[PDB]
Amino acid sequence: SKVGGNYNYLFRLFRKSNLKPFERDISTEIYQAGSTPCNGVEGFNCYFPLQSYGFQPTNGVGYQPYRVVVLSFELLHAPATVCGP
Amino acid sequence: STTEDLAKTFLEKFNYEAEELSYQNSLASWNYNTNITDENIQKMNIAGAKWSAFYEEESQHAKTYPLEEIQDPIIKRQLRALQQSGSSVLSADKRERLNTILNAMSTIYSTGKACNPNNPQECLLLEPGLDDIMENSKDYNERLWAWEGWRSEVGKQLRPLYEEYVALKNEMARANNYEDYGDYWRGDYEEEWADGYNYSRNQLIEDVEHTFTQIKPLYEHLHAYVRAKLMDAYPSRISPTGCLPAHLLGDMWGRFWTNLYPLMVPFGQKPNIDVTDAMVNQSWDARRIFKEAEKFFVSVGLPNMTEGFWQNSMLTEPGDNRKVVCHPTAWDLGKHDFRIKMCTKVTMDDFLTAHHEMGHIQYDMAYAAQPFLLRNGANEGFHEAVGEIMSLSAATPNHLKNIGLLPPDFSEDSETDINFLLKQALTIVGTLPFTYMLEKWRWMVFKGEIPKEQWMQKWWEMKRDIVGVVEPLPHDETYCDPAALFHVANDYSFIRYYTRTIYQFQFQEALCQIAKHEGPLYKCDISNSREAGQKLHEMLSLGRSKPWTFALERVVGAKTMDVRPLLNYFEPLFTWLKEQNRNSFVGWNTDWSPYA
Repeated sequence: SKVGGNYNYLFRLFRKSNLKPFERDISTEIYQAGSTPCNGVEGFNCYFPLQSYGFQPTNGVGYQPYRVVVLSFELLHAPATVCGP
Repeated sequence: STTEDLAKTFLEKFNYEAEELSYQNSLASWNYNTNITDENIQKMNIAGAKWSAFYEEESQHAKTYPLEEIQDPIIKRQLRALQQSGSSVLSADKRERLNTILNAMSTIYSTGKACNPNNPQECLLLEPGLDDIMENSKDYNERLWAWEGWRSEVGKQLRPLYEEYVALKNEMARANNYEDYGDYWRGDYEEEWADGYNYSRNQLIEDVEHTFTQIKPLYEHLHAYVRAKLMDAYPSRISPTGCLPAHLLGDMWGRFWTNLYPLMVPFGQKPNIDVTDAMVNQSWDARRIFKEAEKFFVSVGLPNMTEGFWQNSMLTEPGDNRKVVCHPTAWDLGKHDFRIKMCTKVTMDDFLTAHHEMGHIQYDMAYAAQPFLLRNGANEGFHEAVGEIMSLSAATPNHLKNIGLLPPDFSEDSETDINFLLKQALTIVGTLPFTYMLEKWRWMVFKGEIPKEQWMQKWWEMKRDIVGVVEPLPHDETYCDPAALFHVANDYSFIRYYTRTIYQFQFQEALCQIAKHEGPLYKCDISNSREAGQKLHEMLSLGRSKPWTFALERVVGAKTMDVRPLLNYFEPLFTWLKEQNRNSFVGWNTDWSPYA
């Protein structure tokens, strides 16, 4: 939480179908959904897919950032990599 | 995509854009009233212009999207909130007339000052001398000089453009794209809608009449008290039954009747509970005062302030070299950073009205999960009504002893308590009448029904015998009695006070009816009582999931006004009123021609 603020986190907006676990799409073409094809004219349902966060130092209790870390495991007959004392 | 769907995409983006830029302008206002320099003024102006330009390009976008093939109610609510638009086409001439006239009176009102007719040496601005008089002075030539000098000095600089603006008021209130500007001063409440809950200005005016007919007498006695203190301070002028001559008004235009309080004593032993020296002597500590705010909402479950709240939330005036106004403005910076901008010191304002500020914070969190169009108080009328409730309920020795600081065998002095009931009734019922008169005129001139001739005769013949006004010097047809006030130039609709008054009035009926009073509306307390705690606090905290009518009904009952607890005030105050000053009476006036 820096005094000026941080505007450097961003997510997806538009898509056609739902994804599968552990899957990723990277297409960044102008999103079009009008019958008239979108030649590349901004507006008329053609926009920029990403959208920034806009964080600030004095955010609220519910909006203060949290660093999420996931320690996932795969449970099969695969070779083990866990030990102890 | 349908029009609904493309606009929903554009919605999914502008929600985020709006929160971002609204927060930015929120810190802009923070720097507005936390420090004041010329660069700061320019910065707030440019930020406001930038967000206004964003809103205007959004408006032009909204004009493009149609609505006819849309079949979604709540999505349509959000869509209408998006699609509000307009006002970028007016020509130079007419735009100049309207907006230039308004801004011109605004600027001269800001940059004007007055002087004296008889001793022009001790001549001073609107604030110091005149408000000095109405707060502390009791001299006849002083008050008379105030009124006459202000009139004969400010009307002369306001009138001619304002007569051309009588004509201009007619034209623009008829032309400005809506039904009328009387009902646009009533326009944030203006209705042409459906879905079952049709209550409107017809019932409004009819219960105005019925409100007179039932609960006018206490306002009678309150007028008696204030106007009588003045008439005693300047004795031997007037007959009792009729109205009063007015070279002794006591204020500028009669906004409040609070301006005329102290001296008269039919309600006359000692004044209401004042605790400056009490705080000096025993000092029930204010930290534990906010702790009992916590406790009397922890019997219902509410938290406290934080260190960041201590740092940011500013309640007093800065008091330093900063040139800022001490006007208290309820605030929120958004992003769950609910802060405040009042002029609040350690007083009854602190205890009760800061239960109400900390409740601004808690209430914001109560609707912190709302979507974009609903992050605000369910009503600003709720704020004032429940502020009155909180003041009159937590200003209580029974609460102070339930936290264990006062004994529980307190006896009171009749006449003093009686003064306190005096003042409370004064505010509560003295709100409406003169503003009712000007709003009748404004309604039907902004609809165009008054011809350009009957104005002033109508004013006098609605100044001595129908319902009540008073004004000394003859405001002939050239002057603009229809409009001569900076607040009318500032679109601060007063009558919304009375609208929320009747709303909250019967709301209190239903709410403390569920709370089960024995008699009247006060003593509807909460402290250290768990069952009442849920049954009023989860009661008052619902949300905004449905339309406004559904929300208000489900929350707080019926759609009328009180008589039962005000009647159980009256009859007991009737008996007490007897036992001290048994000679109360009746009357309200409006049909005059006094000085002529």
